[PDB]
Amino acid sequence: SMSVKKPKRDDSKDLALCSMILTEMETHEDAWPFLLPVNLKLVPGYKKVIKKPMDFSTIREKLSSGQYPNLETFALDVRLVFDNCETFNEDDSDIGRAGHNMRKYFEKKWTDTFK
Repeated sequence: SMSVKKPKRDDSKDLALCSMILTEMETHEDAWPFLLPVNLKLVPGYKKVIKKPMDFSTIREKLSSGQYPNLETFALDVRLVFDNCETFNEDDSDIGRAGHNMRKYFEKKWTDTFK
């Protein structure tokens, strides 16, 4: 509350460290469905169904240009990638599977870097 603060968690390395995680997600072999925005002209259904498209290249631009206020907002957009994937793709499909793999991969790096 006013003039009453929890001790200050050091957040000065958070930018760099999100950048590293994002690089590791960009280079994973199952990243291919998530590297670029889904083409809304060429994928029927996507535009109407997926209210908030996200992908790695959009995250990278946001990151690089100070559009994440903190590490949680960055995690939210990475998890949105995978939520969108689960919304649109059957679990038993290459893309469906890729999204589950990448989410597991991300969640582990997140815990090991920050928790």
